[PDB]
Formats: sequence, C-alpha cells, structure tokens
Amino acid sequence: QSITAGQKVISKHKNGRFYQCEVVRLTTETFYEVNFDDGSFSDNLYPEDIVSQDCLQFGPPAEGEVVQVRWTDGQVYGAKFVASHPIQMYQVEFEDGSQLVVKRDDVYTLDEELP
Repeated sequence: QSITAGQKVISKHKNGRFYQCEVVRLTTETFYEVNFDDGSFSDNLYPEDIVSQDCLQFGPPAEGEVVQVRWTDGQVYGAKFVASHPIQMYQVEFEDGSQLVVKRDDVYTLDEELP
C-alpha cells in the first residue's frame, strides 16, 4: 500500500498514542552515516551536523573523507564519512494541528489492524 498526500491515516501523536492524522506532504530526508574516530558508528546524522564542511551547500563528503561532527551532546568529534541515504518520509498533521515527520512503517491505513 502506497501512502499518498491528502490521505487520512493512523499514526502515533507526540503524546505516544495512535490517532487519525492526515498526510500533508511526502518529504525526502537525507541521513549521513559516519564512523567516529573511536570506531563507533552513526547512521542518522543530518548533513548540517557535519561541521568541517558545508554539506547543505555542497553535498555530502567523499566516501572515507575525514570530517568533524557536532553530536547530539553539542560536542564535536572526529569521524570519517561512510555514506548518505535519502529516505522517503511522511509529514502528518493531527486534529490538534500538531505535525510529525514519520517513516512508512509508522503509518497505518484506516482499514488495517493496529499492532
């Protein structure tokens, strides 16, 4: 089942419960993968988290390129760029006006049983 924009669906609100919501847009989110200098691996960096070069302006680093990364703790780490992969996601709006950007697997059609 493809999900299309304008479709009523069911997904989890920010309060953690399933509600009907409406798909307002199909977006593409690009995630970066890097190997930190200590060998730990991240698969979901945003391009703007690369702080050794301007990837929002000039695209991803070359594969294997040395980079510095601003992590979710606000600190900067050395790493090496592994890959980038774009992911189709679904911007949904709930009855209260709140919105989320979610993965295909987190969206359910009205006809289907919920987990």
